[PDB]
Amino acid sequence: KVFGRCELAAAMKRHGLDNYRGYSLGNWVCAAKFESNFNTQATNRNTDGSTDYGILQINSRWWCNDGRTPGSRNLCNIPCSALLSSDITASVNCAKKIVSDGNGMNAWVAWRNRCKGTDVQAWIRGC
Repeated sequence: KVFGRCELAAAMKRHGLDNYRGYSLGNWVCAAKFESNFNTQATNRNTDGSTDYGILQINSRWWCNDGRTPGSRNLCNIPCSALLSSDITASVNCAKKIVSDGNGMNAWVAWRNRCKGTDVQAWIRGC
């Protein structure tokens, strides 16, 4: 599914992301916008053969097992395929582990380049 902005904001809030590990809800909405354009089925292949999966573009090099990425660590203990659901639970649970790993939201390239530094709460304005 393709979420609307406030629809996703409300779903992420229900799933506990607002202010999680210090990151306000707008950070997470901005991240999803620029990672997947709000599409839970988005996937993008990386140079190193790893792939990003789902609404938050979780990378199989470190976080999930897709059976085809060498150097797999599968730190979220989840098949990458499971992150392509219209229900955001599995992606949120992995996201919580990523942001706790000790480096903020910097793991998300789109967030680090295109959200970090901006007025992120604009992404939940009107919701």
